[PDB]
Amino acid sequence: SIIVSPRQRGNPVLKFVRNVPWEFGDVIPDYVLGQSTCALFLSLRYHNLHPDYIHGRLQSLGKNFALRVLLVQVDVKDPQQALKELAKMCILADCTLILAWSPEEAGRYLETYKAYEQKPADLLMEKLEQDFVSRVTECLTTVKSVNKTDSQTLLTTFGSLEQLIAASREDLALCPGLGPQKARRLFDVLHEPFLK
Amino acid sequence: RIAMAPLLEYERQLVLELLDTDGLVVCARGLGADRLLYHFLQLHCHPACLVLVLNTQPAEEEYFINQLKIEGVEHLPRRVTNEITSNSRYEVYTQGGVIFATSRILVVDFLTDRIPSDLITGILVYRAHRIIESCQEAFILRLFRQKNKRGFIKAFTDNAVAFDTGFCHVERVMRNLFVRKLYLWPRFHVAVNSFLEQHKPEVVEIHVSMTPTMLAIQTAILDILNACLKELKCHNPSLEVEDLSLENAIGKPFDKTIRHYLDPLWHQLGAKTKSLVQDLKILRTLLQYLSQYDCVTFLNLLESLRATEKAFGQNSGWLFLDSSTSMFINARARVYHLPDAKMSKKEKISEKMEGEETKKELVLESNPKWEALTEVLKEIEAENKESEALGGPGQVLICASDDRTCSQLRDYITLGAEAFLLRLYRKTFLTIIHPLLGCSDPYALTRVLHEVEPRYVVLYDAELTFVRQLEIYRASRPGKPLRVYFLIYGGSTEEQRYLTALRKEKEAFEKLIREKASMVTQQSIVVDMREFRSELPSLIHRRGIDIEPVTLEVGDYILTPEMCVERKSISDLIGSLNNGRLYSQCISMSRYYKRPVLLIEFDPSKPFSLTSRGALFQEISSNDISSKLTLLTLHFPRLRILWCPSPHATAELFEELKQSKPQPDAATALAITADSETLPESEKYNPGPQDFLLKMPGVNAKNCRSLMHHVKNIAELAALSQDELTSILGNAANAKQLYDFIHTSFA
Repeated sequence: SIIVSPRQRGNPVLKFVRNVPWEFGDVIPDYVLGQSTCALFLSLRYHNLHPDYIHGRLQSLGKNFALRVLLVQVDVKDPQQALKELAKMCILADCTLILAWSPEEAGRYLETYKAYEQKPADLLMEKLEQDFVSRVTECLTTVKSVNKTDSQTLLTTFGSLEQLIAASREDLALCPGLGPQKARRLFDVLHEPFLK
Repeated sequence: RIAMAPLLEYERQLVLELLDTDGLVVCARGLGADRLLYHFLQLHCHPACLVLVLNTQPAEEEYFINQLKIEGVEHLPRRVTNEITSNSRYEVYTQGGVIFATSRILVVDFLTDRIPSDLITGILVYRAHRIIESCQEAFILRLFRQKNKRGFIKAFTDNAVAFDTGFCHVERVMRNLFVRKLYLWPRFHVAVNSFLEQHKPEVVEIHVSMTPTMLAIQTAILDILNACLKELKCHNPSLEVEDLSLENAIGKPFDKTIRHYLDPLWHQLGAKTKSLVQDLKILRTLLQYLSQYDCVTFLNLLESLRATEKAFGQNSGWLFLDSSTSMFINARARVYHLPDAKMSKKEKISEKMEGEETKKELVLESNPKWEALTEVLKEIEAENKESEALGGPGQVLICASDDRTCSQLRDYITLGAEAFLLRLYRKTFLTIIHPLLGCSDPYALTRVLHEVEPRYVVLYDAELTFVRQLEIYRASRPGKPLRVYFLIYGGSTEEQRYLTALRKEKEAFEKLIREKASMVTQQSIVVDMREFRSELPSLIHRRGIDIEPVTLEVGDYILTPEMCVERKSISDLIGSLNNGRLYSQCISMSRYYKRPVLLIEFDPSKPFSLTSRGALFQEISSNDISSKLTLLTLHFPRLRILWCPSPHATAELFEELKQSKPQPDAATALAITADSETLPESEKYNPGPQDFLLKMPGVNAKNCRSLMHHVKNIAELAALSQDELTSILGNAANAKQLYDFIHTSFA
């Protein structure tokens, strides 16, 4: 239920939304996204035309909503100045600057901000850590430089930690493409005394 | 008489030029460039003067230290490391002398200004090719040039290939190293050839023709590599120089060009090229594996490549391991015979049909290097024997590339030829030999060379660096001519690898001479140690805002009492948004500091769109970078994002941002830390087993500390019973988990 305020009549972004229907309503920021999420849409070519248009509009919004969003769209080949101005003109007024590289990407942003109020499904880096081969490849890679593929080719020769812990240094030197240095490294690691 | 000792006349000139006017000397493939440095070190090594040697490595020290020690000079060079009790402890500088150092431990001392910069007399760089990329050294020098009066720099260096690389003009390296002149000195120079001819060692080049069944492996491996390189070239139009032709994919320095070309923005490549690069690496190590190792092991290695499909699927590709089956048949012929059956019966010839009960046996073959070696070592004993006492006893130090070869070669002579085929086949079902190369100390074989004066020397395929070292060994004029015996496979990879690279140097030095003949209230920012490896602190310091260095745990820079910046590029964003570590970082940053930001650096030439356009045209737009970015910004309302186009713009954006705010202080910035990690001196070898032992299933910090404090090493964890582990830990479920993990197979 996104609310698009009527000052976006001739705008090239409303044609590129597809997911959720929209509404027309006299709210002060232009795109109201559910609750406590307002957007503001600005192309940098318009910023070079009227330079006093963003700084006036920031004042009338105030501190109403809890998450404000300023998304800007770049289409000017010299962006190394206006971005450095807009960051300092946004930091003191508490917004969030999102850069969009093309008008089609604004459709994904406008839909993605609407259709998300979900749970933290990104937190656990160990989201797939519940299987045996994942545990051995997450345990063995703690040494200095041994990638996953050498752990695969170490798995498919013995399979057993009891067998791997009893092999000689020359017995572990039959490495397919690992090298003698990593073999000597792991042979020192897997048995060296902790204390003195 | 040790090492370079007395320098030969060709050297004597070079030292003369570099004692008056400073510059950088471009020597040629170990023609002795190292040696020069010995002479400088002894001369300035007196006690009351100092200089720093900039880019050494650990072991070399050892040889240099011991050699100069033999002469008996006092105040021998001292070495400084990170673990030296930090400031105050480094009082060695006052005491003076030559001092070795690492690139970092310096930068910190100079910035805090603890070292005396009044007294420092000069700087002797080494391995200058490394300074080509604008990294830590540049900072060490531009920081040094405040001793404008006395300080003298010098650039002994080698590896002429790097400078020859396109887009890295020497002048740029020249201007950075702060020296005026240039001293080329190659190995066709007019005064370095007339001396090295008066005494020359004799070669006895011997051509050894390879078997008719080796070419059937080699011309197939090169065809598969040639078919892989075009597919790498098509789906990546970026890399187009110095990594294109076949010539350059055979030599040893090929992976450095790929690791320089594909390390910026690795994580926007996809899934096709990321397997293809691994394919190219394993196909390059196959071509070296066959020649330097025995046939039995190679039949194993090619058969061990077949086993990473039936468990892991496309591990080493589904593209090349199910095409060109001539490799197998060549491979299969070496070790096992083909099927055989009959009974006076016509139309009786099959693939695998039983008369055919016994496993057919194919004789093992021997690569003719072993055969043509034993003519030379039986000639040379008679060249002894015939000489009797009159010639003298003589010694031979036959040499080989790698340690494992040395092992085999050792046995080929000790037991006998049929011994290996019997010994190897079983398991799977005077004369000193030292290896030529390693990540080991390069300054070693030379020690052995002076060690055992070799009358006759015999060399398995080797790289330039050795061959030339031997001519310099011809420094004693009267000594009988050491006779080297090259060995060459006729029309092969090692001869290609040798010849090309030799030509590569020849063009390389030449272009140089043509470039020599063409010349005629203040603020602060607390900086994190780990971040010094990037050009941004060298661009902050130019504008005037001063930098003080210490370690951190939460965020890269601290611009002001209430701000914290964590810089991440466009590839590390894609990485740390799918790996899942930025979410475990901002939860700490917003907890600790007031207003967290993050700085994203795109690139204005190639904008990655961060969205699949067709999936945006079709799907509901989930599981991308944009959706996971929006979901990150939705939770934190107080995060700020700063986009910046280039690392020259960040130095401007930083000085505009702290305009009227106070100055962040170092005090207690280290104090905030975080609450974890226990105590690290618990294990004498703490930095080894722990890292493993913690990732094991069934452990916690408390039980791990106790159990580690009880049992000795990680071997007996698989040996001791589960009852012992559940008694020493008092828990049953995680103990049974550990016993199930430590004792299992794969299925």
